Amino acid sequence: VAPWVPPPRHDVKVTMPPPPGGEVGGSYGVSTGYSDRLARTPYWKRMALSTYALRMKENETRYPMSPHREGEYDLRYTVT
Amino acid sequence: NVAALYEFVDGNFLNNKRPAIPGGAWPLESLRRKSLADLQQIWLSLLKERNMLSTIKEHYLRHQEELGAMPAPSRLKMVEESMENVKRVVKERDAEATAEAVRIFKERLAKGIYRYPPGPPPPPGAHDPTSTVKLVLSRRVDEERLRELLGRFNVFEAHKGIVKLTMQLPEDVLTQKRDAEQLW
Amino acid sequence: FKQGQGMFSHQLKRILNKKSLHKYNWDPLHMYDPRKLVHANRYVDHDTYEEKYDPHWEHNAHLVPDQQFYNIPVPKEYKDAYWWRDLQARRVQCPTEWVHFRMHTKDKLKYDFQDLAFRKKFEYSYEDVVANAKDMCS
Amino acid sequence: WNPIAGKIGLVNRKAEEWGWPHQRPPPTGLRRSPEYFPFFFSRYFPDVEVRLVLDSVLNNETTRPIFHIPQDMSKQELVNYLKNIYNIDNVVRIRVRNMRGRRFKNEVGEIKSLPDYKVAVVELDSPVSIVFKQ
Amino acid sequence: SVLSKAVIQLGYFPNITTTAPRFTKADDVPRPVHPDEIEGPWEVRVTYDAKDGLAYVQSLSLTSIDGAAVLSVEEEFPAAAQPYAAVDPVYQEAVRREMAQEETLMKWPNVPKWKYQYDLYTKKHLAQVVQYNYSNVVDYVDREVLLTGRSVWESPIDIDPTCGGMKSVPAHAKKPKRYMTHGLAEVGVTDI
Amino acid sequence: GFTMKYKRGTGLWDEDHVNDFDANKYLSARSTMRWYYGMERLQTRNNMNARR
Amino acid sequence: HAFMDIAIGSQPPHRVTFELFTKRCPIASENFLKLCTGENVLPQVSSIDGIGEPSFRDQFLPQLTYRNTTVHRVCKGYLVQGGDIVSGQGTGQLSIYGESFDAPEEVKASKFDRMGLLGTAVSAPHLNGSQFFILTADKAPHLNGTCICFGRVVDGWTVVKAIEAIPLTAAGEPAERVVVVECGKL
Amino acid sequence: EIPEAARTVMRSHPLQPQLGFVHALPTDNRDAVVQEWERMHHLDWQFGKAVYEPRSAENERGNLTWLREVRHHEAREAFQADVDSGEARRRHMAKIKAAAQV
Amino acid sequence: VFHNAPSVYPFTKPFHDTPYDQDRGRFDKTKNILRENKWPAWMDHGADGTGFGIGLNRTHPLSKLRGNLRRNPSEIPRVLNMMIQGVWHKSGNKLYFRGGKPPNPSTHPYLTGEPCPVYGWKVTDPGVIREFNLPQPEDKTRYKPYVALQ
Amino acid sequence: TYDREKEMPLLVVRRLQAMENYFVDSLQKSHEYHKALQMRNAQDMQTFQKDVL
Repeated sequence: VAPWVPPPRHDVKVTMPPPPGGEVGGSYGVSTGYSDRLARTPYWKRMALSTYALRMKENETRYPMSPHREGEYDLRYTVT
Repeated sequence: NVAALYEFVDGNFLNNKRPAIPGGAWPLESLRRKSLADLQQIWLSLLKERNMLSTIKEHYLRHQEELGAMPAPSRLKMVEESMENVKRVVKERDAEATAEAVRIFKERLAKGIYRYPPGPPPPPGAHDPTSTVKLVLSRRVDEERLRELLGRFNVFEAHKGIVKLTMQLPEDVLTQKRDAEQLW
Repeated sequence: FKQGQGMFSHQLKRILNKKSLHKYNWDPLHMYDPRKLVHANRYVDHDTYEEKYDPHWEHNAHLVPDQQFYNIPVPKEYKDAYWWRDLQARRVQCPTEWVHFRMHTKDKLKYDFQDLAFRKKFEYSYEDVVANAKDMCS
Repeated sequence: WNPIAGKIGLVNRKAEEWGWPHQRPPPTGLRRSPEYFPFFFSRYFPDVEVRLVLDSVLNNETTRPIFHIPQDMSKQELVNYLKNIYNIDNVVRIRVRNMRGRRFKNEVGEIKSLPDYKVAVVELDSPVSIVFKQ
Repeated sequence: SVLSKAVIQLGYFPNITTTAPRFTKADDVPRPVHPDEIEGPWEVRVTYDAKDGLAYVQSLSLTSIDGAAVLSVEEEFPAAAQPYAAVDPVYQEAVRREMAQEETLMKWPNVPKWKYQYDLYTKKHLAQVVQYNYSNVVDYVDREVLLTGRSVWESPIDIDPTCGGMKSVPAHAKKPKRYMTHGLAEVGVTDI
Repeated sequence: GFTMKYKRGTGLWDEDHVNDFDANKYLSARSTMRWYYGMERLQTRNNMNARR
Repeated sequence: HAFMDIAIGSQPPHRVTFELFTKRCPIASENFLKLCTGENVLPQVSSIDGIGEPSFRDQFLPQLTYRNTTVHRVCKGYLVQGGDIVSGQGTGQLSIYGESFDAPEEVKASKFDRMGLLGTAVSAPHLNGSQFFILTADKAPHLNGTCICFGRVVDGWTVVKAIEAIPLTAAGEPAERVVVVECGKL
Repeated sequence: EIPEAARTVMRSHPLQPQLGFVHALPTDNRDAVVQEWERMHHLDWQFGKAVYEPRSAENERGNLTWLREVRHHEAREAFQADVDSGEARRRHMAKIKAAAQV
Repeated sequence: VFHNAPSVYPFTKPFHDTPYDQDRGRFDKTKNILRENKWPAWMDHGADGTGFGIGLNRTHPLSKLRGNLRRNPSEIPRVLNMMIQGVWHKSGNKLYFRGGKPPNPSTHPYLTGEPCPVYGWKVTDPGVIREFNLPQPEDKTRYKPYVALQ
Repeated sequence: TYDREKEMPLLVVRRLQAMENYFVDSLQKSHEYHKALQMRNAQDMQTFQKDVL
């Protein structure tokens, strides 16, 4: 039984999912991160807490590389 | 007593009378009218009948032939179904009795008036050595851009003396933004 | 000459199919007791000889979960010794042969599968799929 | 009796103890207390069926009237019961069996076995009797 | 038949006409205030590890954070009456222990709300549903009323349509709302 | 696998490019109401599925 | 009125006169007299029938007097708590009324706004025992509905303000043992 | 037993000790025999174990974690020099004047 | 999967064969050690020679007393062997189950107290012995079982 | 005869007393576990202060 299921690892950004586990330090094997904090807050909420100048800083695509595991390719774009 | 075992057994069956059907189980709106002190006095009377009917029906069961079925067999249906009525009326009182107790005790938790090594806890504002400022900004600015600026300048730690900076939006805005997102 | 063809061998082959209760008792961190770390990195004050209330500590604290405790707080430096319990609390609490409905079908997409937490993602209701696709006039 | 604990039987217990999917649980302190409702509905509103067999207490005088008490009424409770509910104050020895509830085939055909009970032949001091006028 | 209850206007696709909008051209439509054009006052709460916050943060005398034009530097004072029970591990561990026991009770026997085996458990044939609840009562009343003549409505032996299966299916179970069902029960037809 | 998914809605009516082998010679009064209501369902059952 | 002599280790006793609010709060205050007045005595020896028939043997059991007790929890600048007949470490509560007692009128109607006030020490409002505490910090607003204020020290405040200045050893206890030599009535 | 005159030194002194680490140490609690049967030989410093005897002084040569901070300290005395003179307040007051006109 | 032990290939593999060992599993045999059982000794082997205390002692939740009616998966193998086999004490008399109708451990009255040699039982807790204590209304306001009509 | 303004305040007493008497029974089980440590942090600045001299 899990009282207080922990929150996702790196959920710290207001309008994009947390990076997948493993990349943050966790279990590999899944590509796409997801955090129920983000998906529940309605869209306007996610657009309230953030200004356009900010989303362009967390939209930010570090395409092949991974922003967290410095020097290694992002593990949501590899074959697995 | 000798005659005490007579309240185990029905009066009519001893007296060969055609037994009379019941009047009716206890109604609910008339039950909650009754305090708890007597809700058991009206319970043992349901009790001392469900015994006084069962001992009859197992007697008619033991001699199915000589006596046949138990006369007025719906009585025992109207005593169990009346027991459940008392069961759900106390369960009503012992709902709010509980819910008012949990509402108190759960505001003594955050009150902190408990302490095992029995005594009065230390004063409330002694432990916190913290000061909080509600800085209000027109536009949003990035968090770490605040932590660099409004943070202390004397302490050589990445936390820069500032325990935790948190941007928030007043609920008058979280709706002033909510509709102007809808009317848009 | 076997023995015991009787009824007890006729129940004990039928009542024992009853599925006992399962509680995912996750592993006990014996050697690394997590709750004895609330006292790590605490300025002892030289008056009451107890831990001073550090307001920062709770921010460098990594709440390691538990079953008999909501979320034990441990300082950040000692977080990695509990790497298995943070992988067992995020887990789904049943042998995933019971929740194989989620892993092979097209629920592979409609579900969070991070470290075997087979929990549904967000999913609009049908009152909304049309509320969001008519308001666009699509 | 099947000893193996079933999952559902706990869930069906909660939904009547406290509205399970809807009403949050009572704090574990209250549940460990004689003020928990099923321990409170018991300490004040018992639910027992001490039925008396009459075939041994009929016109023939008896010093040993026989009862039936639920399987989980021990001896010293049957004393407490008759003492405080039926005013019976003379019980020196109780003698207790346990009987498999009666079984039979209903006219349809399913074996409809009644619940089991517990013959408890109490032994009163001064004999008791019942009269039946025909 | 809710086929006939339909009212047709043009007969073909846009069955019921679509009335005209308000304005001639789109650029004549009043533009609203876009929710990003709002920039309502962001109240950011800073908390130091010192009692000298309010007097310090004003020493800077903020006037802008490149977009801010700070509107007010009020002091929250949220340390007011903080019980020692907020920092004491001996206490907070007693409460956070309590949260678990009252939370594993809510989730531990995780029995699904509904699953299509339930309507196989709670349902039975007629052959067995009666076997699980039958007395000779059901045909004494058939001899009873035929002579005595008391018109009875309800069922003497109370029915159990679940055939005892309710102690294999949790009491909080409920068929979810089925969407776009493949039936004709919604299109109530009376002639075909 | 690959099943010509670019043809599901690209037919001229609702009953086209949907492989339904389960047919019959004479579909009766309510088996025809059941049929027409069926094609559109698995045409809107599919869509709002794929929209959600 | 009532007194109490305080022995700070190797230092002499000193009378602490308590004016018990016997008027507003009877129970918890009369709990203090019976505890200070040395009202419960049970001297026995095993040989002469102490063990055989009576089976009382409750004199190997918390004795229900403040004689020879301690002053354990002393929070400097705040108060000086002490007095327990069950556990030396400050835990556990004993009373005239069994394990403890709650008095509904006597708990809600409490207000700790004077210095030198004398209250009970609770683990919770439903629990009041021999454990008292003498308030040294002047005001105590957070102590309103928690415990009972059944009296105040009327004089001899020198010690409750000299006890408070006694250093804490490692154990959160006073460095030197403050002992309650002998109590009584005034 | 500590004096008073030296006591006020360790209080006002800037750098204070964290002093909770002894608990982080891993526990080997079990039956004393099954715990000590394993140390049948020098299984002591072996396999991630260490006989932790509380140490009051540290060797300063090659001790990374000691030089890893004696520089971090000498980087704290250097930063502390500003706040003494006041070039910190300036260099901090130069941000808000960089972050005001923008 | 024999080698679920602390990996130590060139050293001695402590405990290796001894009772307290790794690489033998958890729900294994060879766990006579773990003889520590919460149930009191006297109810798994009688308080005296005649196997007095022997049986399955269900207990009330509130009662601090511990009984051996477990239903853990590790304990049902012996709780059936009490209900179907019964115990044949080494004194010659068959214990808890000796005849036909196998007992129902879950419909036993609750364990009220450990046995003593001098008397039978030290009744360690009476809070398990229900004493039906409903007042008999012979004073006023008579209450029949069920109510009257309009 | 029901007197809710008098008998519920009798019941709430019994439920609340039933919780407070457990919450401090839980405050034991954590204090018996912790005060064994708080002194191990006190007995380790009694000696630090000693070693400064």
